[PDB]
Amino acid sequence: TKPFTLPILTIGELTNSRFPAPIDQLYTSPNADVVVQPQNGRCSLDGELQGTTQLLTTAICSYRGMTSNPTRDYWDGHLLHLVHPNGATYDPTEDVPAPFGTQDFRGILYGVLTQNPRASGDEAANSQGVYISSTSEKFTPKLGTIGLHQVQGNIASNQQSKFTPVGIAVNGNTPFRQWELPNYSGALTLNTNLAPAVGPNFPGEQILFFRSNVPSVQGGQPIEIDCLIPQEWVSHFYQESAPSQSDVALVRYVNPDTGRTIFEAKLHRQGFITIAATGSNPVVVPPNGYFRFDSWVNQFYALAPM
Amino acid sequence: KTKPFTLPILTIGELTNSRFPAPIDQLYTSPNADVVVQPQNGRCSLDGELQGTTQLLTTAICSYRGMTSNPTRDYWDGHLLHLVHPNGATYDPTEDVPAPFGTQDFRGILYGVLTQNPRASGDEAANSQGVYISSTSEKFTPKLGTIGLHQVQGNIASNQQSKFTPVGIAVNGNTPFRQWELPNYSGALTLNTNLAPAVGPNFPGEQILFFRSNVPSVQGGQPIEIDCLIPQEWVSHFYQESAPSQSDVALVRYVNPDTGRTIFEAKLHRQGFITIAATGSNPVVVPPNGYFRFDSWVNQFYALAPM
Ligand SMILES: CC(=O)N[C@@H]1[C@@H](O[C@@H]2O[C@H](CO)[C@H](O)[C@H](O)[C@H]2O)[C@H](O[C@@H]2O[C@@H](C)[C@@H](O)[C@@H](O)[C@@H]2O)[C@@H](CO)O[C@@H]1O
Ligand SMILES: CC(=O)N[C@@H]1[C@@H](O[C@@H]2O[C@H](CO)[C@H](O)[C@H](O)[C@H]2O)[C@H](O[C@@H]2O[C@@H](C)[C@@H](O)[C@@H](O)[C@@H]2O)[C@@H](CO)O[C@H]1O
Repeated sequence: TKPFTLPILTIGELTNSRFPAPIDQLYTSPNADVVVQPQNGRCSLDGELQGTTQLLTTAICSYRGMTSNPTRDYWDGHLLHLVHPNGATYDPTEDVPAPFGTQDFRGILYGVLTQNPRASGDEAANSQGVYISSTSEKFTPKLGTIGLHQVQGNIASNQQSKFTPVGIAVNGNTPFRQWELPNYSGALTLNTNLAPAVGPNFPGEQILFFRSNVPSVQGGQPIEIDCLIPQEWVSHFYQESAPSQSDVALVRYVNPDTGRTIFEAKLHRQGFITIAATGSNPVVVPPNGYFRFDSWVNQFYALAPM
Repeated sequence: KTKPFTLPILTIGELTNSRFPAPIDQLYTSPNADVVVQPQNGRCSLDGELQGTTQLLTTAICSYRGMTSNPTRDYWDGHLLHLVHPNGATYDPTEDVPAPFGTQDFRGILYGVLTQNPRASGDEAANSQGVYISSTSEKFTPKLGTIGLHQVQGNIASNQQSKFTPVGIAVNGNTPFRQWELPNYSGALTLNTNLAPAVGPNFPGEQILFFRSNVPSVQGGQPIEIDCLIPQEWVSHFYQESAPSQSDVALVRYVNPDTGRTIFEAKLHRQGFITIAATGSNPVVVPPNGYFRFDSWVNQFYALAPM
């Protein structure tokens, strides 16, 4: 059958699948107190996209649609009636948690809303700084609408609009919680069509994440976002569609200069990596190294500890 | 063991512009009289050699990274940004590049948001300034390692590590958007260096076929159009595959995979751009399910059926 492969891309050549930013660290953690169930950056090793995952970096935490008329709400002064980022009409009966690329954390996403060109406006006339909070009860993307909180400039009513994400905001009552899913249809309604939760299934193992330090626009602290596989892997697996020969592919992080293995890991067919490690640490790698497919193994392959 | 050349299986709605971070909206053709088509982003030879300021990530296209320094007291560029490459690698002007990777490659105002040191302020959007980066500014000298920032929303902080995230294009009274005019990467007294070569049809009768995006227009009255030679996914694909080019021209077919039918043929030049036998400025309509498929290697003289 068609051989499974990983793209030859170093850590500085990878993009986060859950926020449009370069990967800057590998990271591991027990995450004891959380269900790790992201919806972006979800794709099986044989190329099946899941959750809200799609192929473009530009659609991740992006939104597109028609703005409403003004609301009475102090925070969400306008609603956005969603379409998919590729422009396709969105039907809530679709097999998805929400439109593709929808943010998959509880917290405040910051970015810029652009709408109808403004012939007469001054500088930045058609670019509004906007907060999209996934703890708002107006955050109901499954139903086809989310709330917009303007923070710089003024949102125009009833216009075709685009939201380009820039960063994360944290205010007094909205911590950034990357492993808590939004309520895609609002509180007291169940989420649907989710990519499954992930985690280790062999003693002494933890998930290894691809991590990005992303812009922090309010709150004062650095913000970290972990994805299970980078966007380029999503793209690669979708292109290749190599049949998975077992539940686990043994991969090695290799230094191409020396041919030496920095460490080995298990890449599960569902699309996440586990390593033999304990505790919350970065995993240090040579800038020129990258994962290489070694062989198909099983869930009991005993990894060399890090 | 000869690696065959291929194109990725991605329809028009699954492609990204290689000159601005936005999805491809249309295929578009033009004679482009009066201009030199010599973009520096989205440049990659069919055998996988990145050229100009081209790199691999969508997120680095038209992005900047570096340190601001002190206030310039200048009217427009109130701060300067001292650049490193988008991946954080230190940049040295003697590198064989036109400018740091991802540097904008048109003459116009690029608008986006500068984020810096997280701030103590409790203000919303405290650490996020709307900024204009004009590639016609005398302070736009990325080859020399520095560009000018013109704040338009908020205040830029001095002496801080900074990221510019692109959002769109601005047009004001004296800075029209000219997608095919190159910045002077070292200022107007100095030649550009290390450029990916200009491109065009070898013969009258042919025109370049572009992958086109409508991108946000944050000031000015018109929608903004940006054309690239190949989409970012092709840059990435050729880089990965590194299939040797067997002649100067790869004959390709826009096919509908559902029916097997060829919509049109085209010439994919080894330099990394497409020509078709066409005349006039027009979109080229394709089926949503379709995509280019490699056919065979041919020569410069291959005569396409005129559209
Ligand atoms: C800045 C601030 O503290 N505003 C609170 C407000 O909290 C905000 O509510 C928004 C939605 O309307 C977003 O959820 C923001 O992230 C959040 O900061 C708060 O609103 C209440 O609390 C939140 C979590 C939502 O559950 C709301 O539905 C809810 O009404 C109100 C009321 O407590 O006070 C301030 O306005
Ligand atoms: C808002 C405005 O029109 N300012 C005028 C200058 O144009 C801007 O200059 C900055 C750089 O300082 C930048 O290029 C912007 O894109 C312009 O809008 C103008 O500068 C002169 O004209 C520019 C196009 C540019 O070539 C620059 O190098 C040149 O000095 C000056 C001078 O006429 O006047 C300002 O009112």
